Amino acid sequence: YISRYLTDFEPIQCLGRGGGVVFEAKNKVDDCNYAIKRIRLPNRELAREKVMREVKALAKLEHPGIVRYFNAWLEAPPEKWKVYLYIQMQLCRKENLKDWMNGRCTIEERERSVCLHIFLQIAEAVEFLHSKGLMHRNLKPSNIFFTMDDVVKVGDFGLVTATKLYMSPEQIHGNSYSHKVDIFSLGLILFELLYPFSTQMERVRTLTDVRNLKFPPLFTQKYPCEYVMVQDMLSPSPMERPEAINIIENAVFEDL
Ligand SMILES: Cc1nc(N)c2c(-c3ccc(NC(=O)[C@H](O)c4cccc(F)c4)cc3C)cn(C)c2n1
Repeated sequence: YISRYLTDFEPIQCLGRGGGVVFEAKNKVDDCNYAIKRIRLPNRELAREKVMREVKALAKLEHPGIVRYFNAWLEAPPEKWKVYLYIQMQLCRKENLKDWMNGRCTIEERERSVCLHIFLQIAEAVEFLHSKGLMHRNLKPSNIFFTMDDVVKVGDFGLVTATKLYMSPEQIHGNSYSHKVDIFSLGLILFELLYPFSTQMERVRTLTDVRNLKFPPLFTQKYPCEYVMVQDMLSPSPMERPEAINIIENAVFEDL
């Protein structure tokens, strides 16, 4: 009849394709642009109560590696011919980690100091979520962001409502059983951060190999201690993989 989203915000564009939709909308009152995730909630009533308990425990979250929350509200519009859950989140930089990485193809432009710094933020963000008994399960360059303050942000996660390149095996076939799946994703990210790429062909080919622990020799030589971690993080038996804390507490994560 009269939508909360339509009255309070004037849309700019769309950003994300749902697995729900994500718009860039200016709040008219405070005249700031935000990322607004629109979700179609489950018609099953008891599945809904679970989703709400999550937004309740999600709103609580506050961490520098986590995107800033603002407001969450519901809309039950008239069937044009269903209830939506809108979520207002801090709008991040148009250049995400994927965009950033595909702008820097030289092993120089991937300076060791900058890459370890970036990854640590991603690692710390997961430590936090893991400490709260939460798992991200959407870790990939396409869904890692920078603020207008150049601070790294682990992207959209949670509120599942029931590329697989960074997904762990058990995540691709199974129920994504353990939080370890995030550790695995971190592994491939750290690699791709350190090891540049020329083509999508190379990216896919090399990463598909690195998934099965086939590392370019140039890498293993140049970065030996990181290679130890990336192995540990990719360890094919999840239980073998380090906890988010163990990664942050490493010799490499110092001298900065
Ligand atoms: C430019 C930009 N900025 C963003 N913030 C985004 C996002 C985005 C990133 C993160 C989330 N949500 C979250 O991180 C969590 O779901 C969450 C929810 C409530 C409270 C929390 F503390 C955390 C939701 C979007 C749309 C997705 N896309 C494509 C974006 N694009």
